[PDB]
Amino acid sequence: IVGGYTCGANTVPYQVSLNSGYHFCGGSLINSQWVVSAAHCYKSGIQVRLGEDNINVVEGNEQFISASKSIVHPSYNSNTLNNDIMLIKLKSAASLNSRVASISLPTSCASAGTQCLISGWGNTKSSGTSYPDVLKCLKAPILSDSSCKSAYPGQITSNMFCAGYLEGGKDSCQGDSGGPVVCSGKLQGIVSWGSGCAQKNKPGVYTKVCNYVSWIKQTIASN
Ligand SMILES: N=C(N)c1ccc(/C=N/OCC(=O)O)cc1
Ligand SMILES: [Ca+2]
Repeated sequence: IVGGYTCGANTVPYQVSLNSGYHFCGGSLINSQWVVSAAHCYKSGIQVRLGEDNINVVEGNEQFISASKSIVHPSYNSNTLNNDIMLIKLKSAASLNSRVASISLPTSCASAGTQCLISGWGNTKSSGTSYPDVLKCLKAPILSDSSCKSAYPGQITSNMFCAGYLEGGKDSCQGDSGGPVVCSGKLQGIVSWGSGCAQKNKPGVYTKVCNYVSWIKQTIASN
């Protein structure tokens, strides 16, 4: 997260870290057994880490649970990042408490102009590289579809939306991938892609979760 703020320990209790020997992506806990992340975060041997603040120190509130299965969206296209969404099932149910909690799926899509909360342990520099220890947060508005398409001509599908600041300086970044964009208490987006981070006229592009609720519900009901 570039140009954000320190969230505060366990204030984003649905935020997870995906670990394959190291943190590589974020995700969102949607019930005691399932995590929503980006399909571009797919790999084998995922351990889900819940209740994290400092990802490099065991602070006492963590739950580390191995993934039993990963389900990439059937229409995910890794070239265009269309349908950039994946479900991860935990080997055992998480214990839900104040520090580990699920985030609601949306019933309707979010509105242009709505300020959303984006979070992760990704790069905090727009140029250069610095990774934080503690969870970072950013408040950013959903942009109009026309401004989103103008920013990325020929690349924005109906399964994507832009959020952030066209002046640059504030954005999600590498290492935030798969993490939550929460708007009005619902998981509305997943950190997906963008040209660089926090660049002028290049806002963040996010998977449009409201398009996937049917697929999510059907998949969780059968796996
Ligand atoms: N909001 C952005 N500008 C943005 C969002 C997501 C990415 C994803 N990079 O994937 C590789 C990785 O996370 O290691 C890049 C830039
Ligand atoms: Ca920790």
